[PDB]
Amino acid sequence: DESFLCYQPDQVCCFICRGAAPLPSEGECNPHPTAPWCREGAVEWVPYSTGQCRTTCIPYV
Amino acid sequence: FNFGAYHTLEEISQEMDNLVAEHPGLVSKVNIGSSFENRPMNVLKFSTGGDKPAIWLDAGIHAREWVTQATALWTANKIVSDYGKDPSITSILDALDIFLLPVTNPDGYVFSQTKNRMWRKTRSKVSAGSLCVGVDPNRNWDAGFGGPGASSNPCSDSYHGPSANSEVEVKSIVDFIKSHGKVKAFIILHSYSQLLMFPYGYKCTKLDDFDELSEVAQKAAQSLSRLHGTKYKVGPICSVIYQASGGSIDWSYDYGIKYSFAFELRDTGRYGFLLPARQILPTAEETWLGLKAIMEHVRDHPY
Ligand SMILES: N[C@H](CCC(=O)O)C(=O)O
Ligand SMILES: [Zn+2]
Repeated sequence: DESFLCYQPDQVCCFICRGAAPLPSEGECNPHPTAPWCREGAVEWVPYSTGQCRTTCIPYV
Repeated sequence: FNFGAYHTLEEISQEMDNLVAEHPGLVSKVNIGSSFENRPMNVLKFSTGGDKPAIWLDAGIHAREWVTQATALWTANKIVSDYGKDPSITSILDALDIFLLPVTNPDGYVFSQTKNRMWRKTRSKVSAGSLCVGVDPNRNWDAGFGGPGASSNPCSDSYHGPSANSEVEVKSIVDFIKSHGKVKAFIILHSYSQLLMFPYGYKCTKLDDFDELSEVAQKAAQSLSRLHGTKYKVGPICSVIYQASGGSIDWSYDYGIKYSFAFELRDTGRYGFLLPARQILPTAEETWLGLKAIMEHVRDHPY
């Protein structure tokens, strides 16, 4: 599974996916190692695009 | 003065003046500039006298992180109360001067207290056409300006501004540091997440002083933990939070200020920026132990 970071106007979201990648509507997204906060919150596998992804977001801190 | 409550900017300024008036031989007020809406940028200078190197400490660059300004104000009081009694702060101040800016974004702070509790940016007007207000002051520094983690959209929370140092609040700090010339540590307070970080936010590679900055950060996190059991995670900005181009400690480090650190204070998301006022004092007390550990290391390792 590959892990990504997406920048949005009011928050930052990470995506951990298998057989998919974030859609263009998720903002400015590129592959990026997971951060502590990402691993803690992105716990559930949900059907995403062509695959499955775990995802969680945080505000700019 | 109740240090366990959030205060208005007018209340904060009065307490800064009360500190100066009750401890004249140690504290003075230095104005370094003015905000977009023309409010004075006042720093507190702690000094025992003589031409010496300095530590810079700031808080409130992002308006909504109210535990930072409150912590900075309690810290000012803690230095004056413990000077001459605690051996550590006494010996720190024999070697170095401390400069403390409690409210780095005064326009944003007032707007967050009166109109919008989640406001982050400055209150400058956008040079477009834009209908949105404000620049992220922690994406406006000349260190990877415009890169990943900063936006060119004026309506975004991470908008970098038209050019590096466009925000008068930021230019006022850069000009002071460069004119001073002997700043040896640069520490900035943000909220939340419970993280103690060191450079790079603009890139994820290891900086030259990785091993020493990592050891100092881990020692500070240890000391912080000992009071109330609060655990912090440590690492470079890019890997522990996110990529963030144009940040202040990336600029300070690349300017030659080796001990450049950022704190994300309490909490981990339960309350987030809306930290209960009842947690101000516990947060400030434990942060002081981390701060003191870093300043001891700066005192002991001149360069
Ligand atoms: N969004 C960040 C938090 C830490 C940082 O990236 O330096 C800031 O600019 O406030
Ligand atoms: Zn912040």
